[PDB]
This record gives sequence, C-alpha cells and structure tokens, in this order.
Amino acid sequence: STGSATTTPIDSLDDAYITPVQIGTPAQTLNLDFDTGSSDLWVFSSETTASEVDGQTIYTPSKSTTAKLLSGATWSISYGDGSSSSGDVYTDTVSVGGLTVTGQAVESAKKVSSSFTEDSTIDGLLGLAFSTLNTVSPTQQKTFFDNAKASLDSPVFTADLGYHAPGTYNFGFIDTTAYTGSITYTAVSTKQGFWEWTSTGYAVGSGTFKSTSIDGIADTGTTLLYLPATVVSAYWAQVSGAKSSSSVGGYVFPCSATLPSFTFGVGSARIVIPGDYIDFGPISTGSSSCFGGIQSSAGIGINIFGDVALKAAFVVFNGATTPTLGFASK
Ligand SMILES: CC[C@](C)(CN)N1CCOCC1
Ligand SMILES: CC[C@](C)(CN)N1CCOCC1
Repeated sequence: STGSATTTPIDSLDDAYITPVQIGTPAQTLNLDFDTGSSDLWVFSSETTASEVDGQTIYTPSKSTTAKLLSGATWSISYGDGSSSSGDVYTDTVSVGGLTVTGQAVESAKKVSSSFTEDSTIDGLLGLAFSTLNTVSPTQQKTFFDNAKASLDSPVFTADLGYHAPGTYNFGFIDTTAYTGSITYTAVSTKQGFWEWTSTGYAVGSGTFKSTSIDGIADTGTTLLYLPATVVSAYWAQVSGAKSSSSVGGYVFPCSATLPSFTFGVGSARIVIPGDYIDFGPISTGSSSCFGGIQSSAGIGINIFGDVALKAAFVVFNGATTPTLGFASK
C-alpha cells in the first residue's frame, strides 16, 4: 500500500503545516500537524473542555462505529514551548491520503493549553517520531507510521514541505519526480526517540563551507532552524543591523534587509536554504524589526532542523530495520 496527502501552510509565514486525516466510520476529517518530533496522534474532541476549543474541528468517538475506548489508557504531553495537552484514548480507523490503519490509537484531548486553543487551524497532531516517545500509559501505543509500516510497499515516508505553498506527505514510496539530483542518505540514532542525525557542516551565503559535525533532529513540528550559538552568530553577522534580542527572544533583523542563504551539509551533499526562507516577518504587527528563521539552540539542549531547513529539501524518513534519513534538493 501507499498513501499521499497534500500538506498546507497554516498561515503566510509557514508557521506549521496541516494535512487532512480521516478518522472513524463514517470518516471525520481533521486537519493535523504532522510532527516528526513527537509520537502521539492526538485530537481535539467531543471530550475537550468546551472553553478550550476555539474553532477547531473535533473528533466525536461516539459517532464512529469503529471507535473503541482503550480501557484505562491516558496520555499527557508537554512540548518544548510550554504547550501541553492530555486525555483518554480510543482505537479507530485512521486514513491518510488513501492509506488506512485499523486499530490506530487516537488520543482524545480532555484538556489543551491556550497555545493549542489559539491555533484554530490545527485540529491535532500526528506524531511521526519513534513510538518509544509515545506518552500513552500504562500501555505505550504505536505511531501511524509504525502501524502502517509492514503494509507499505516500502517502509518509508517522505516530507516535501512547500515554501509559502502546498506540499506533500507520501507514505510507502519515493516520488522520483519530486526532487532534483540524488537523495543522500545519512545515519540516524533512535536512542532519544527522534530522527536524530549529524550534519557535516554549513555555509553562510556565498561563503566557504565549514566542515563541522552538527547533531540534530529532523522535526517537521518545529517551525525554525535551531543551531549552535557559534553557527547562528556567524549567520547573523552577515546581516546589517541583526542582533540577538533578549526581550523578543531571539535574533531579529531589519525588515528592509535581504537575507543570505544558509547551506547545511548532508554527507558530501549540500542543501541550500534561500535567504527568503529565513524571514519570519515583523515581531509585532507594523514593526520594521523582523524575526529570524535561524535561532540558537543553546537554551534547548538539542539542535533542530525544523521546517525552515526541511522545506528546502525533499526528505526521506526511512523506517527500515536500521532507520536512515535522506535529503535531496528540489
Ligand atoms: C504549539 C503551539 C504553537 C507553538 C503556538 N500557538 N503553534 C503556533 C502555530 O504553529 C504551530 C505551533
Ligand atoms: C515562528 C516565529 C513567530 C513565532 C511566528 N508567529 N514569530 C515570533 C515573533 O516575531 C515574529 C515571528
């Protein structure tokens, strides 16, 4: 089997991407944030505290003839931005772009933090990291990918995120028309439950490539690119007027600037992030100070190749017995 679904930026800054997902019988279609940095499939639901729902589409298990309460199972997640959610668990039929999994754990939110409530466009998350990070207790549950894997033509999914445009998540096959050149594969460590890999270095604009190992995770659920302070300083040093602002919480730059590209290494290959991808617009409405798309990971404990980086590439998440990551230009 295979599946193919279009993923769409939620706003004009590509803050996140939503992908339609069919849950239950008859289908209830929710727009989920596919997140390769977490491993829970959780949704706004009929059980969510009413005051904590603000425009989201909800999953109503009682209207699904295939939904079954997973007795005694609860979940609770606290992401790395203070946001959180928790609730109970059903198993139900879940389909993505024509690919169907029966008995998928669907985590129904009883509570969500304000940061999720405010995102009216995101009806939940579909985690695509390793199932070892799944928060369901007392019996940990598998991701959609993990459940689908054996049935797939090939045990892979790919992320093809667009810049200010729709893109594609494919399951079970590589679309060889969706990228240029070849795919460079690189080793993955699953020890932290992430798609964790090591970049071979970077360049700023037309500058010389610096060979240096940078460990990090491929995370479709993070907006920006978080890298070591040395790397980030080197980048923003090339932008007149750029500075790290403690009050804003990162590097800012004059909105009138044209940004340099940023290149990262994948083995001997190179992925170029165009400068425009690194512009996340005014810090507040009407401001001429703009927020940078490359930020320091110093306060995080891990480097994160989020959407800023990933949308510059065609990315293969290879779930073979020994997982690997593939990157191609596009
Ligand atoms: C998780 C909440 C958060 C960070 C903030 N409301 N969203 C912002 C929009 O893009 C998805 C993530
Ligand atoms: C991801 C960047 C983010 C959170 C997008 N809403 N902002 C931060 C503040 O300056 C403008 C950009």
